[PDB]
Amino acid sequence: KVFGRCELAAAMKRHGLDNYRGYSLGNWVCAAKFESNFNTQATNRNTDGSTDYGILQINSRWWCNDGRTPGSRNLCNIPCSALLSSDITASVNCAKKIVSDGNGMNAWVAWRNRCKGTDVQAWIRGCRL
Ligand SMILES: [O-][Cl+3]([O-])([O-])[O-]
Ligand SMILES: [O-][Cl+3]([O-])([O-])[O-]
Ligand SMILES: [O-][Cl+3]([O-])([O-])[O-]
Ligand SMILES: [O-][Cl+3]([O-])([O-])[O-]
Ligand SMILES: [O-][Cl+3]([O-])([O-])[O-]
Ligand SMILES: [Cl-]
Ligand code: NI
Repeated sequence: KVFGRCELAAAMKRHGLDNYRGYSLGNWVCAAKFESNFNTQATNRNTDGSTDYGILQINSRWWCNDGRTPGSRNLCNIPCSALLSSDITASVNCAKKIVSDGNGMNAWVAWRNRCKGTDVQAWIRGCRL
């Protein structure tokens, strides 16, 4: 599914990401914009041969199993394909683990490079949250 900006913000909130580990909703929307363009079916092969999956481009090296990423852990305990569903529950649950891992949202290099420090609230403006 390709989510609308406000639609994804509502979903992410319903799933308890607003201010999760201190990161307001707009940081989540922003990272998903730049990670998947809001597309639950986004897959991207990384240089190490792992793949990123979903709305928040969770990577098979540490977080989910895709069966083709040597050395990988499946820390969120799920098939990576479960991160491409139209229902973001599994992606959100897994994101909560990733952002809790130590580096907060810097885990998403696109968040660090394109969202961090910016007016992320712009990402949920006009939304009936
Ligand atoms: O639809 Cl945006 O790419 O302006 O969230
Ligand atoms: O990817 Cl780790 O669990 O070392 O942070
Ligand atoms: O859209 Cl930024 O990549 O300026 O947050
Ligand atoms: O993450 Cl915010 O509610 O500043 O957009
Ligand atoms: O906390 Cl609200 O459902 O009243 O906007
Ligand atoms: Cl392996
Ligand atoms: Ni409200």
